[PDB]
Amino acid sequence: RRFAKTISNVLLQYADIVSKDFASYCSKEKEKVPCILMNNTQQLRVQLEKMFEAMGGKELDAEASGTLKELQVKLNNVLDELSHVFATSFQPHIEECVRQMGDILSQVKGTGNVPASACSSVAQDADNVLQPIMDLLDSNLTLFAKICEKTVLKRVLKELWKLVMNTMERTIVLPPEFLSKLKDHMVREEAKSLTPKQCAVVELALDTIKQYFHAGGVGLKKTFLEKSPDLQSLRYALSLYTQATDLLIKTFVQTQSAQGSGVEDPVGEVSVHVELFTHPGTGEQKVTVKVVAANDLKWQTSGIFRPFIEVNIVGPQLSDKKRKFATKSKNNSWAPKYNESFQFSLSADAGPECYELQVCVKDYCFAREDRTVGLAVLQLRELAQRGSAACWLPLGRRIHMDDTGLTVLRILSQRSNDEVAKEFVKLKSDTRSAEEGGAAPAP
Amino acid sequence: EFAMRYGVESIYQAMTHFACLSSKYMCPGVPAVMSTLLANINAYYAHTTASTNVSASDRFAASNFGKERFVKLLDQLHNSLRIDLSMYRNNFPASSPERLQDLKSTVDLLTSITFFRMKVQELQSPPRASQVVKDCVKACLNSTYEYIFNNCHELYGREYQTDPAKKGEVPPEEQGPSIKNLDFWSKLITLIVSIIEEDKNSYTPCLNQFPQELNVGKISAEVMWSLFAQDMKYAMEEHDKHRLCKSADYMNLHFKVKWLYNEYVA
Repeated sequence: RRFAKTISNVLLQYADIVSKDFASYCSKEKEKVPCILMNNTQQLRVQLEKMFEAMGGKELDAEASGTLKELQVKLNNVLDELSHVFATSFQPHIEECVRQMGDILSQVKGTGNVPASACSSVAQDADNVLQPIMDLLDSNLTLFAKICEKTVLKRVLKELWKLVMNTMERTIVLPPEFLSKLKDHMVREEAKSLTPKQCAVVELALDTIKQYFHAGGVGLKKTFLEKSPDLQSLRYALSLYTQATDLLIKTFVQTQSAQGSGVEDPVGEVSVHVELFTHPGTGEQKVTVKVVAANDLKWQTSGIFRPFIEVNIVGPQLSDKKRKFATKSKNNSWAPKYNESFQFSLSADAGPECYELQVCVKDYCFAREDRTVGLAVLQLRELAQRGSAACWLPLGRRIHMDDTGLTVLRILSQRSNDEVAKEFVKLKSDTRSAEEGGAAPAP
Repeated sequence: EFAMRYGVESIYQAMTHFACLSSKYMCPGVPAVMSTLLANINAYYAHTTASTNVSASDRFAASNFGKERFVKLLDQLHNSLRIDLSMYRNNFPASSPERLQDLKSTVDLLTSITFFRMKVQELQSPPRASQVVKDCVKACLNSTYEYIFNNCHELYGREYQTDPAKKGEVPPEEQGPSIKNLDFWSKLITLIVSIIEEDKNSYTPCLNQFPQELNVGKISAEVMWSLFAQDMKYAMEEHDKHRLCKSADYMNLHFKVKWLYNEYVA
């Protein structure tokens, strides 16, 4: 016990002295020194296991053993931290690289109708795209594979792999400026999607990076790399960029689950009674929507208010179907009753959980434009249990979204000739024309 | 030929083979065979020759298998059946009709054992099969309740959620109760419904042996509501202290609970 403390104190004090200087050695001229310090650390772990076993291993006293097991886990963690601190000094270079990989990939587009330097083979474009990072990787990974002990190397490589995957995801696949250029209002450009050719090229650059990080078994196992959540996330974002309009729309309804649990800063409310009929005549689904009334409409307007309620169904396979209904209008009435019953058809195939009603109140305005007063979403997953529901839907100013709703939306907006996508994008991109009671909601 | 050459009576052979089958009772169809076999072993000792002035239990004490041995055998088996029935959902998944038939025949065997205790052993108060099973069902329902109550989001995500991005592993404290949101309870209700329906639909028809004493859908609804109601009551008390969710949300929850109650419990 007395001696295990000695060991612990000395070896942690070593680990600490190293850890404290470690970052100062992580500069580009001394790459070996961090590797050596990591190897020292790891050599402590190895020599400590020897010493633990020399201290009788399993036959050591329980508190001495506990002390040394503690010490070994702490030292393991020091090595993980050092490996992270080391991998982190490469992050700016990996970001610069991946931005350059992005500058190169911007020149590749949907190249079946573009010149042979960009309808250059999927392989050659992947190699060009990769060149900034492969100058980094080949040299460094081959140096580390030498000078790092195999435990040190694997830890360094995991921290570098993650860093590359995440950097590529952020910098290439989901660049924040594509909020600006077709999620957002900033430019009437088609943004240009990741085109099938740039989806390829990237998927091949990634298989090459994976092979690089695998390094024929000298690096990370193919199994770690394939199961990598970093890679899986990157693949997911990529998969979205080619996905069909209905599948994007289904994905939106299935993912935007939170568009059905309380609008924040409401602009009124709508009483609906809704009857899902798994249509007793067909086994399709039909959705009866009795629009009973609206109430508390924040729209004391500069004129004759003439509210009516648009009801829209949303979900997959609606091109052939009446997506929209509206109530009659009511003059000068912030609490207009309607008692009007509509009947959407869903698809036969997609279940009610693939669909949502979107209920919109609008002021009827000839000569002008019919102003959106507010919007509410009802998820038909709820009705899949309820069968029929009376509910007072609070009305919002805009529909509230996650990254995947906003990603699907910026993807669908690039399909700027698909009429279903156009109407979907238009429909989700409908917000309360602010005035007579206010502009921006809460989520 | 061994038995006929060496005078081994057919009932001994049967009680022996029943003892063999009692080890393999989990295996498909075996509970039906065992139930049948035991109804025959029963019918043999119970009914054969009224001209005797000897009780069925004493005539069974004249068994060359050994009365004791068979009594113990049946008790061990009865216990093994009790155990497996105490996880009947897991051990006899509704996704396998044949396992539902094995469940049915597992109960039919338990009945045949209880009936053998009543008729052959002439026991004055054997643990009533319907009750034994009802307890097993309760035990399973408790474990089911725990399971769903620990796995709520995974289960709900998968089975009902129309956006695939919401199907996954939301935190254990949300696959369980939250003070910040009611959504666990909503989801739990739908899972409770799914379980009660599975019990109503699959397990109640499966377990129709005691229709006047055992309805699995009723017992499921009662236990699941009870467990839920205690938990919900504590949870609502807790929400009443914190009031973090909105009035409307508790109203919606109230509508759902009202509906749940009125649909299955009222």
